[PDB]
Amino acid sequence: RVPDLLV
Amino acid sequence: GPLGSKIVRIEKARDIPLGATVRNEMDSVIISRIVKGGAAEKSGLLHEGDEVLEINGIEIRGKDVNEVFDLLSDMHGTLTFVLIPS
Repeated sequence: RVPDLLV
Repeated sequence: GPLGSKIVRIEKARDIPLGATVRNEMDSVIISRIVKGGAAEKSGLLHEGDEVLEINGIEIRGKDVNEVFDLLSDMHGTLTFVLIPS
């Protein structure tokens, strides 16, 4: 599982 | 540039994201999506799969995405990205 963060 | 990289500049406003999500792949930071309607898309200079090596001289490779979120959340002005294209 891999976290996708918005920048 | 190093590792076959490229330099792109993009303007960032205070407290408004550029419109790009990032994920860690091994020790790297990768652009996972270009948000429709955001500055990153309109710029046409950031693309999904791009690896972020540097931002404003700060080494992004080797950083957890949460630390990258923190860095950009308070950045503004002309951002200089060092990128490896997909």
